[PDB]
Amino acid sequence: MIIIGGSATNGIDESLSKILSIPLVKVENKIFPDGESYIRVPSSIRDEEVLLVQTTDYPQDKHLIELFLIAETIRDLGAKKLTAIVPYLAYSRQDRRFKDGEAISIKTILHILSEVGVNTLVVVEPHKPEELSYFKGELKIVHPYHQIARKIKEIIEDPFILAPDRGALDRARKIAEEINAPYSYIEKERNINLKGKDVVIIDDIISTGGTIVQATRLAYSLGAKSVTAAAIHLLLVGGAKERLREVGVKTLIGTNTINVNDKDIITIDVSQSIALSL
Amino acid sequence: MIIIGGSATNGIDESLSKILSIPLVKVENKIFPDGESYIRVPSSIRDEEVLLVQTTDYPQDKHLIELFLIAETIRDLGAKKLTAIVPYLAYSRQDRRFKDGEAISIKTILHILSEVGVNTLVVVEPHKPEELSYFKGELKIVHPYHQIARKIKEIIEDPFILAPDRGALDRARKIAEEINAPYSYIEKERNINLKGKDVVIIDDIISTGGTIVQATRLAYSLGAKSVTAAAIHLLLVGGAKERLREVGVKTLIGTNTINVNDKDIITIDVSQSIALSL
Ligand SMILES: Nc1ncnc2c1ncn2[C@@H]1O[C@H](COP(=O)(O)O)[C@@H](O)[C@H]1O
Ligand SMILES: Nc1ncnc2c1ncn2[C@@H]1O[C@H](COP(=O)(O)O)[C@@H](O)[C@H]1O
Repeated sequence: MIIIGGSATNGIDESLSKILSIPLVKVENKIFPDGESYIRVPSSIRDEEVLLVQTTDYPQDKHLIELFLIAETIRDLGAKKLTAIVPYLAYSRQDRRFKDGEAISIKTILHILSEVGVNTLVVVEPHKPEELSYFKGELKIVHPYHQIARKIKEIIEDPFILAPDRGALDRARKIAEEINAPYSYIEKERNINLKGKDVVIIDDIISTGGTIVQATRLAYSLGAKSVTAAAIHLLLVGGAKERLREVGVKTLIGTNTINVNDKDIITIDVSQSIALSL
Repeated sequence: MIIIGGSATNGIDESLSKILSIPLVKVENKIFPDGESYIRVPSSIRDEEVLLVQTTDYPQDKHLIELFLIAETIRDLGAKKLTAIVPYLAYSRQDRRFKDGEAISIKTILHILSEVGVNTLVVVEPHKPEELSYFKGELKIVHPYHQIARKIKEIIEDPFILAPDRGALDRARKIAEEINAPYSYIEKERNINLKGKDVVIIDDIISTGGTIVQATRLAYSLGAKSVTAAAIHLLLVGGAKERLREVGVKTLIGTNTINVNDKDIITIDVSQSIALSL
């Protein structure tokens, strides 16, 4: 077994190397003046079992195409098994045809990964885990809930765990139950004793921050002592970070499935969670 | 039969509609705040034969992923046959493994297009036509030589046609012979009566413009009255346009397999050449 780090690992390839004590081989990668990607897999692999680490955060399209290229190269170079660890899988929000003739993006991406030679696919908090049925090989989903629980407990004195919609309830519950905290969810259509408590709003993804902002209102208008926001994938887009500080979200918790900053942001390294699931 | 225009047609979908008198359906496409692509195929297609127009010029990776998404959607929507007209095919320069463990990018791209549902692939001046053997369906290569010949004859009084390397010779010969002009090629290693003639340097692609600049020297140092440069794919990168004016390339001739400008650049619409080859 060896670990091959793609063009987009967020330290995950290196820390997985320590944790598992497996040798680490880094993919050579540059950008032509064209704009196109150069990809070279710099070792022998002849009969090795490979753990490819390639996340597909921004830029999603280039990182995806780089993933495709690296993957075929690896299968071409003799590898015995390809395991693709893609922390943030792109085009996940596109689950189905919301209107007729819309593309089911995640289907295409997944089909493409079977072709191209990926045997086992490992993903952290897929937006909706049924999605991954499209992938023909073996699936290993990673829910880094314990690591998020542990962090919340360190940072938050008297936590109430609030999920922004029914979608996020299962995740809130499993996180809150491990830390024996109270939990609830906001009910779109037309517990609650979060009065005076330190609320933590947890979602899988935070892009614009719209759902989290609407949720931060209800919280304060219900006696929230403070509001903290947490997601596995922090794809903060344009306003986001500021749009949240303005509504009074003090702290931001995310993980390294994505690339980020540090005025804040509390970044959990989810390699430990990924290692278990291997 | 119908024509579906992707997110990147350069008028080619529209003019192919006139030329062939086939109805034109445009793909709905936007960019999420994410960065990700939205793709919707807005008509019925149930049993239609489709002509998809998607070029893959910059940004190559997004356009490729958009191509993949649109393609599967079309096959999913019932279409009887998918013909993908991709004027400029990206990752063409990556023909083979120039070093061990390099990716054969074009192989991956092509394999991906077979999977995904493309039956027939139509390409204009592929960098090297053996490349396309990797594609499993039917191939239609388009060499728009007659349209380039016609244009040269309109604009250039007393043309000499110069190919920058032996690679570009076949193309120079076929273009020059149709216009009964003299032709030659520059010989790397360590006719020629272009003395006093209006030289036209023809290549498949112009990126940085390096090969064209070295060739413009020999020309002037051999009595060239003037130098014009022509390529099918004008991917002018950074300096390029200026780097050429400086060495005295007066005129630039390209085609609409790519998107461009017009201080210059003489742009041939190669839809007519694509139509023949259908
Ligand atoms: N990358 C993206 N960014 C923003 N919205 C998206 C994205 N992908 C899909 N959507 C839309 O989000 C809606 C689903 O909501 P949700 O998946 O809960 O955010 C669908 O109507 C999609 O069209
Ligand atoms: N998009 C690109 N831009 C610039 N050079 C490239 C590109 N793709 C491949 N190459 C390199 O160009 C060399 C082949 O030369 P040519 O194909 O004649 O330009 C190979 O060694 C490739 O590594």
